[PDB]
Amino acid sequence: MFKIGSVLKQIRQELNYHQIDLYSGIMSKSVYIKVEADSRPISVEELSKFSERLGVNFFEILNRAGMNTKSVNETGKEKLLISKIFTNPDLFDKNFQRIEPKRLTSLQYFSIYLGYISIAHHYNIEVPTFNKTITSDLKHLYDKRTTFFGIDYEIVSNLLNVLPYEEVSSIIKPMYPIVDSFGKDYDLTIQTVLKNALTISIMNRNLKEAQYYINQFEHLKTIKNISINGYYDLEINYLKQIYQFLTDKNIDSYLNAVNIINIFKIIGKEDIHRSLVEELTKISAKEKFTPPKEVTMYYENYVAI
Amino acid sequence: MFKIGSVLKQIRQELNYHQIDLYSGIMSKSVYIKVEADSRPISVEELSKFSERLGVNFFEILNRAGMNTKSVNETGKEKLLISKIFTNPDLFDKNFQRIEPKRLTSLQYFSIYLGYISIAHHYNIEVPTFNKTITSDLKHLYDKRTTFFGIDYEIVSNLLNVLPYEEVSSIIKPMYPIVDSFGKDYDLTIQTVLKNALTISIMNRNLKEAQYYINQFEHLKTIKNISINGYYDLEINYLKQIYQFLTDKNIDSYLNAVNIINIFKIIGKEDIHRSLVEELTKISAKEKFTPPKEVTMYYENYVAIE
Amino acid sequence: LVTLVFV
Amino acid sequence: LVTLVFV
Repeated sequence: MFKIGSVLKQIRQELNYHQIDLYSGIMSKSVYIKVEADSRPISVEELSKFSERLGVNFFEILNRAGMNTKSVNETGKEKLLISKIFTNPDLFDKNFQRIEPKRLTSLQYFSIYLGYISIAHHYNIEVPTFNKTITSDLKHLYDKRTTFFGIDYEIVSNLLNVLPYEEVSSIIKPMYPIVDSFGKDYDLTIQTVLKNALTISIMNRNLKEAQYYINQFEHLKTIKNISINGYYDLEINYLKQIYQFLTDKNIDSYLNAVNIINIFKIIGKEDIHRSLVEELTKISAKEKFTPPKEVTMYYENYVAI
Repeated sequence: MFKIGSVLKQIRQELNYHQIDLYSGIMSKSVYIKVEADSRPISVEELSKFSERLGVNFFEILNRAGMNTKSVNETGKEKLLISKIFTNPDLFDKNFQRIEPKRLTSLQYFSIYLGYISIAHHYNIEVPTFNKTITSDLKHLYDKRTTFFGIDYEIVSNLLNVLPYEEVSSIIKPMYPIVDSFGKDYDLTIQTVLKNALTISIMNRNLKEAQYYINQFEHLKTIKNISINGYYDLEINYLKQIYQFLTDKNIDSYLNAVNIINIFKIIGKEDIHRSLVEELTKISAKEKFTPPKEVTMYYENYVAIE
Repeated sequence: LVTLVFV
Repeated sequence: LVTLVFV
């Protein structure tokens, strides 16, 4: 697979450590040369130990080795491709026909599938198969689920953008509250579901649902290790402020919402700011949620298209 | 010491996948049972493949297995402990005497060492050994370095809080600019160095240094995959606004700085907001950088001490 | 806003 | 601010 070995040698030399400093107490100098030469598979238990010898982060070592996924992996490339087609809709047809049939092969592929549906909806491209499959697809995927993983929250997050809330609603509830963190990418997706839900809720004026989500996000702040997304904290708080405004009816709440939206512009987040403004406009006019013209996404950052 | 096997079975069953769905083309049904039973070490190359079979994130699987850093790992516990001693200084003495001697054992321990020095400085606790070793320590650690890792930026980040900028200055320059991302934890520390440096720069009124750092952070935004810290983006921009005010002298720039600092309060970041305010006060009065009473830290989140 | 996530 | 990082 990836050359975890070359990386190990790289780090060891850079830090001026001798081979005897790593394998001493872990393995024979003979086999170690094989691991480092990338001719012998290395076990997680071993890499972990070398990681402590070197003093360099374990996950960083994996990243340096190529775990810098999202591209090195089959499904990873498909996800980055989604961003491409969003800018070149002419590439939909061919690619969709490829993904669509393998949408239930894995939770990863399903999320990719939902990403395409969003492109089709945004470019008014026809996708008859969708409306005639989702319900069954969802049934098939979650009917007998117990515990949920990051990819699940990702799926539900992207599902909220292509399916009426009333339908996704029941799939969300079982996934919360959250009790523990399982990586930053996991913390990212679980926060996205709440952010997207809270938006649709406040938009359609479902103030009871909105409160639920505002509380779920607040709950995450009590779970040390979750690591909250700064940008989301700002966006979610602005929705929290609009929520209050719609209830306790105090111009202050509204002004705060505007102030928050403005800060996005002051810090260079032009694209996300423009989208936010477009959103405040619709809420002020009591418009229900409808896929906008501004499509926001989140890979390694909060961006627009 | 990591049940990667039990986790694999857990995920497989939850998703209703049969053993034949995972090992088919990877290994014999015989040994697979051993891996899953956590009786046979699993290689990264294999786990990666199973990770694709399952459809669940590879790093998430490791996390579920116990890779949730700070879990044992030895040095991890030492770092979490630093936060505790900051709240219970009576526990300094004993622990420091333990870490101090093994500060050069690994880059991890050195960063822990610097964390302690910060506690001693904050509680005016004496640490004579420090001033008589840092120079040598730094020489020993970076004199012949070429490439830097996350832990290095972490070290330099914590080093800026216990040593005059003039001394740390030289160690920073070679570490930038950044050209590629190597994980979120790496992106976190590389941003912290710039944030800390930009603060000390603007505070001591070293406007040329300040611009350098403002540009280095801006450069990171051009490197897709870096994943910038929202909170840092806010804080760094406020400093960027104070920078402008000190040069192009426009009340607007200052008002923006205030507006940004206020947003921290409006979103519940009370602790970090209080610290920010304390800082603006010092900047408005042309006070040089001096360890405040408000000590901010960053583990999995941006927090304050008390 | 309703954002699309991809990890 | 000058923050202490610990990964």
